[PDB]
Amino acid sequence: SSVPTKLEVVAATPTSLLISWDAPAVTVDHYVITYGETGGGGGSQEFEVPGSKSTATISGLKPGVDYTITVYAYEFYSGEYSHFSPISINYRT
Repeated sequence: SSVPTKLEVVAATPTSLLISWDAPAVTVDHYVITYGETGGGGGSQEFEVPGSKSTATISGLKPGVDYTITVYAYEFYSGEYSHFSPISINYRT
């Protein structure tokens, strides 16, 4: 019951990940892409992607680390920012 519906890593590189997802069938202002070492270690970092795009590329990662990417789809409906149920994946760089 999530938005985006599917989140995958398409391209990988020793220091970077390329991620694609599925255009929700409903209106979306922007996405926030969130990524950090799975296991709390080293604070999470994030960056923002226009609602029209369904592709991002994550940079400056450490090789051979378990990262946990999470994507929030924000709306801006009658006056308010609110995100749908987010989606996460784990990926070993």
